[PDB]
Amino acid sequence: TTYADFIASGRTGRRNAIHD
Amino acid sequence: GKDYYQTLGLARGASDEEIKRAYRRQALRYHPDKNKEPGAEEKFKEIAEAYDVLSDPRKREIFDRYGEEVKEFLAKAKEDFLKKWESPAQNTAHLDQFERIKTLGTGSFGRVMLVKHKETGNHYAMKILDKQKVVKLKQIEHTLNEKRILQAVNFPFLVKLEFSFKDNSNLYMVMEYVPGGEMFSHLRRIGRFSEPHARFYAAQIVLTFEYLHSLDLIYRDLKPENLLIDQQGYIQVTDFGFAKRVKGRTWTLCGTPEYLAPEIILSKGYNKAVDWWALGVLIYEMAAGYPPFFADQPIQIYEKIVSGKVRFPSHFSSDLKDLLRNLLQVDLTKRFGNLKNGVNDIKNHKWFATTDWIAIYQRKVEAPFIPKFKGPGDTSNFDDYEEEEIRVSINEKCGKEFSEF
Ligand SMILES: NCCNC(=O)C1=CN(c2ncnc3[nH]ccc23)CCS1
Repeated sequence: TTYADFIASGRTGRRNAIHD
Repeated sequence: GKDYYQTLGLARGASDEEIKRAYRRQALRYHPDKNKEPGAEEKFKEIAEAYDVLSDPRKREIFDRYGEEVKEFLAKAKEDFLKKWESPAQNTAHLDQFERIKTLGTGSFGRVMLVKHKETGNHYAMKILDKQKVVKLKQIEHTLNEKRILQAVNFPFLVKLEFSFKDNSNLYMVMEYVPGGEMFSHLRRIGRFSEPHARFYAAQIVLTFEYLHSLDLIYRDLKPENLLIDQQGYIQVTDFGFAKRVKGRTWTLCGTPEYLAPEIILSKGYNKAVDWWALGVLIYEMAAGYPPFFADQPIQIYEKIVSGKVRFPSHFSSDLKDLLRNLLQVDLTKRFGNLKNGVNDIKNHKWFATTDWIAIYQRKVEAPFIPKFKGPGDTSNFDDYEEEEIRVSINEKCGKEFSEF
């Protein structure tokens, strides 16, 4: 569900990491 | 994995007449004519299963044997880890020895490059990190843990750290060069992994997490970007930037938003259970082709995660949804891998009953997908990157905060 929403989210490429 | 003695509630090496006494006891507790709570019926068959084995003296023989062997494998693994843990490898090479070819990927830490050692003639993969982008993060710590841990661990699915050294501008980690590409690229290209396809990958992670947890190590950054496919089509975990050795609870907020377990997002502390949460996300993203929790921006991903409302696609078997429902559990007293039966709850799940655990470890199962090997040192299962030359300054930067390397 919402695969086209996944593409619209802009978070489909290699995701960077949080480090806090 | 099955733990027959715990089902009956007895110590190993109990007397066969206490095995009989234990069985008739637990059998009365979960009897269908006596207890009707929905879980009792399957603990009843599991109590019968434990007795069928422990009373047949030749089957208690095979089971007691496979157990001491596990005890020795865990004790020899732990032995290997601690000696290399406290006696780590340093300055085992120098950049002059390696000829740089192609950038295989680029990350916030630094670059990973295909290199050929000139003497040995072998190909390796070098991770270059700039001490000046990392002394700023204040996560010198996370990169020190990555060196100490990667040297000192051994498993068919962890990548092997052959050489490590440092110069004035950077730190270097040379590693076995996995050529099949990142799972990330394959998954995105296809869009989806088939359920049997995902199960294969999932199983090696359960085995790796079992290993790594047995050593009191949390891995803390499971994602397809961090999983590489070797030539036998199997999995090489390749990024340990966030792995820490932990007793009790730890508190750093780190890893990758989509894969952060709820308890990390909340100021509450956390432990190895977060890697089991991540596995559920990993299985989900492989089967669906998208993670269970996205949004334009991390804060709204954190919000979707803590809600614990998941939606599954129309495909997705019933056992898949039951497994993720147990992995993606906000309740730490209900999430598989954290319960009394530990990894067995995952190993013995209905979505896995078709998977030969030992054959996975010995890599004797045929892999649902083998990459096209094009000859030693091909880089075409990797994307092409803009090549930035290595600069070393006249002066050694951050010589102190990276004393241990
Ligand atoms: N999110 C950061 C995690 N990414 C990585 O570690 C990468 C490693 N790459 C490797 N390619 C081939 N062989 C290899 N051996 C060890 C690493 C390695 C590809 C580039 S990205």
